[PDB]
Amino acid sequence: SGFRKMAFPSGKVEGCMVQVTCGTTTLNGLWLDDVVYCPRHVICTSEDMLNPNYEDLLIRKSNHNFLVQAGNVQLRVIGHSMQNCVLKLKVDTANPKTPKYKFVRIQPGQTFSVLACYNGSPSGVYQCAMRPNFTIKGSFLNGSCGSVGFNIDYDCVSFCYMHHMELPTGVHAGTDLEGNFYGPFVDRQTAQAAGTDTTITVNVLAWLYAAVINGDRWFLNRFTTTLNDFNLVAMKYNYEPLTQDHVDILGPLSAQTGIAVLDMCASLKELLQNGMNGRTILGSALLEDEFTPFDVVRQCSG
Amino acid sequence: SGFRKMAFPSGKVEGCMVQVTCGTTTLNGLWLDDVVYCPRHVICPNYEDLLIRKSNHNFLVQAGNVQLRVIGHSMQNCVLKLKVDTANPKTPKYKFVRIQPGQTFSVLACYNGSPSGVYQCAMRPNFTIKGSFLNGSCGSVGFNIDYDCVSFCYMHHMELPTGVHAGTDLEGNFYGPFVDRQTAQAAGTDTTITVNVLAWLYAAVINGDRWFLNRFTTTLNDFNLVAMKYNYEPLTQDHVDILGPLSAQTGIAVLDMCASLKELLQNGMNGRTILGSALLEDEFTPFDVVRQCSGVTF
Ligand SMILES: CC(=O)N1C[C@H]2C[C@@H]1CN2C(=O)C[C@@]1(C(=O)Nc2cncc3ccccc23)CCOc2ccc(Cl)cc21
Ligand SMILES: [Cl-]
Repeated sequence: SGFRKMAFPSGKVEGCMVQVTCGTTTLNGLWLDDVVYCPRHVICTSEDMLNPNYEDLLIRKSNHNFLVQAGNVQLRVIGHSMQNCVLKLKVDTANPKTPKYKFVRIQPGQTFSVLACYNGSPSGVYQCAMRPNFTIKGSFLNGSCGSVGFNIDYDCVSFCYMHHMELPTGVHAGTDLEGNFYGPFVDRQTAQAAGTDTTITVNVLAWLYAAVINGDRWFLNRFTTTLNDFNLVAMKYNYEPLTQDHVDILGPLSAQTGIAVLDMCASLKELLQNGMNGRTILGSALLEDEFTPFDVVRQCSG
Repeated sequence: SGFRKMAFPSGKVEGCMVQVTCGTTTLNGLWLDDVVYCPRHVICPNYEDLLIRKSNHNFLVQAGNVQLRVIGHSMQNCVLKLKVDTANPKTPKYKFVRIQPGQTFSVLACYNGSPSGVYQCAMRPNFTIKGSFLNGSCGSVGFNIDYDCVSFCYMHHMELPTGVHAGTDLEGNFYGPFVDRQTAQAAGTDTTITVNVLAWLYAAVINGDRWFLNRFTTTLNDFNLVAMKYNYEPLTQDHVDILGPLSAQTGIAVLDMCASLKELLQNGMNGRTILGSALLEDEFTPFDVVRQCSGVTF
């Protein structure tokens, strides 16, 4: 028993965190083998940010301009290339603490752990979901750019995100480890705004199933719904349309609890209609959308 | 900006998780130098009588794929101390500390000496923790990383019938009126950690959430009369002093913030949320808020 927002053990990622300094700018880098990955806006000044030509700025940079620091040790940059919005600094030393890793691009609704860093020193770890609007509700301060999001499935670290920018509404924007931003965001100080956010429906349903496994059944009802009828109601509450793929992904949870996916959708329709009514599902007074169907099967079984 | 339930980087603790097997029981152990620490219920109740039957080679310690050979064994309260032939090379700078209820810590959940998750939780006033544990998680540790020193403050032993957990400090002393045996054990009536709620209300102010603030102030005794009614911990003058830095950073006096909390208890959230929550959060200490809203690294 027990349901917590669980992050992956950060150990394998902490051994990768370096400090990347380029002039006055000092952010974080991910050191995997003989390459340090970091946001390309490390080369920008505060004024350049409006309309930077990174290609033009990087060509005026030499290897010894980038000061990489792995703890007290200083790494010697021997090369530099740019892949989309990330800078790839080739270094003289390969990371001995390099784990088994993959660069994965995640879809909105997928969750990951964020290892918050300041000056290449990890300060905290927490669990995040990729919001439908492609932003993350993170906990980031100045100097946290280059902090990575990952998932440790088996003994392999799947790097899925690198922090780049905090939008004016306090939410964050970043890229996959291949430098491709998530969402319609760019690495610029231009007027950018996160789109109208929505609730991750499949994730809420998965959390409602996790509650049933933990003995919470007060929200269940004698009703079922058509998939389309549920989406007409979900749309009104600012919920993501639940697709047939979502239904199939919820299959295992439906079998473990014995409550059909569209049966659990009817419970959710009623929860949206009536609210919690002073009650709490899994210690929460709100409907939680940051636990994927996979996170629930991982935490309630193994 | 941003406020999350943040745990300490588990790295220094992962390098200490071993698998302790004794007969049928397979739980986790904490390997610090040449000693593995684990719940004394792995031999499972006269624990002195049961331990004297077991020999060193009955305990099978496994550090990853490598097997550690046990060369000795002693018992400190509810914690088994297995002397091993090899000292842990990954041993960090550490202390065994005992925490007070209201203090928070990170839990590195393990199954078969393999860390699977890390999370934050608070020592509840009833001395239980609202953790996330399954079968095989006994021996999972709670810690705080201050500077570069890991302060081990908890080792998980069991789960109470209400889903809450009970465990000991690393010296084997249980937190609360709990014992390590299958018997009727119930968690006491829980209370809200008042200082922790106030600290979280300050963190909300820092994050631009100010709707709950009011023109009013109150006294420490008048607030406690109200807090007692709503099952809140009495806010002491020490709590007020500990909230000092937050009060200066936001410009809202501690008893001014107590007056805002007094109205949240009498009137509720009113359909509104503070830091994305519809309930008053009590698992962020005044120091957790100061560290997350200023950025202290390890
Ligand atoms: C300080 C400096 O000269 N620097 C320029 C580069 C290098 C250095 C910092 N830079 C930025 O630009 C970063 C920056 C940004 O969003 N930083 C932050 C990230 N997360 C949390 C924060 C919490 C508070 C304050 C800032 C945070 C500033 C805001 O504007 C943008 C617009 C786009 C993009 Cl891609 C990044 C940014
Ligand atoms: Cl995905």
